[PDB]
Amino acid sequence: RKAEIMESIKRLYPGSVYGRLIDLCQPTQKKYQIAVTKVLGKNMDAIIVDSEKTGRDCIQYIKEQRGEPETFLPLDYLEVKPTDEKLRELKGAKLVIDVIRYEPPHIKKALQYACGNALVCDNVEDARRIAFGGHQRHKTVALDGTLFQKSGVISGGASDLKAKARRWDEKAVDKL
Amino acid sequence: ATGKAILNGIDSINKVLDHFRRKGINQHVQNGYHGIVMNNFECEPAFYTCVEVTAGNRLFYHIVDSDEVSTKILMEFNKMNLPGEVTFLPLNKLDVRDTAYPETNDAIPMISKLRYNPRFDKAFKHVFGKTLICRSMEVSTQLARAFTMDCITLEGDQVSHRGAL
Repeated sequence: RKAEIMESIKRLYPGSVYGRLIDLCQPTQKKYQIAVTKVLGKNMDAIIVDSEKTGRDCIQYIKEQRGEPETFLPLDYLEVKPTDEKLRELKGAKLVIDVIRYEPPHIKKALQYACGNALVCDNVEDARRIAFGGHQRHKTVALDGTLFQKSGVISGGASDLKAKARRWDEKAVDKL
Repeated sequence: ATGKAILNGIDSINKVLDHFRRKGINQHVQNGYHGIVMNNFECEPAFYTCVEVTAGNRLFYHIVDSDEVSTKILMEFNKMNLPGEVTFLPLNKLDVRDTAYPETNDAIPMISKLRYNPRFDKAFKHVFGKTLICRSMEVSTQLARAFTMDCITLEGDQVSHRGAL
């Protein structure tokens, strides 16, 4: 039911409601699905909109149709830092944003918000060495979803992240 | 109230450590695993509500010696396809610094009310180090915007360091 409540607010504010972030972007390869799932977090279910007023406007719409509440990412005044270009020269790592493709070019600011300068590495020992092994710390994620924060916090659990990385392939068109 | 993925993570980690224990392997993981934040402190029951409200899910973060211990637990966790989400507080990596608390009759640093062994100090400063326990919600708002620090009352009402309620 939330699919066509979603389709209804897109036709109610054309140009203003871009859609759910999972529908607006895709990881470039399947190997990156779990890592992108982990880094994006709850933002992959965020409805990206132009402005915060239209976010509240769609809040009032779903409030009127008994439907379950959703979260909205207003784009226009997003607190976001520019992507650190120099990190592309880091051996063993590429940027998490550099590994997502996204539907319109406006959406890049939503990914910059959700990824920042997070890096994806091919294995845990690489992610650990890039995160903590240098003088500057980096936010890194390995392919199994193990994430290393700059604060030193580590998190993971690959089968729970695999069960929601399959969402990347199932929302791809129902052929029927 | 507590999320199932966290509870599954606790049980899956209990599985990994017991397996290490029964097979006589990875002694450094066993030595380096200290349990969740909730099982490593006590406080007086009057403070229960504001401590649980401040900690949130970090009550169930796992305190460990190091990042090597975290990733060794996770390597076997993921080998066995175990359910859950786990978060580690690795003592040798936490970059939390000491906080200058203000002089006041109106407030107390919450970490001053937690009884824990000093070997877990970086873990408890990370979770609770920036929080004042205040007499009233009147005084929390003034204390948060005077000394940029989260404030909270004994009944659970909070004022953020940025100014959110």
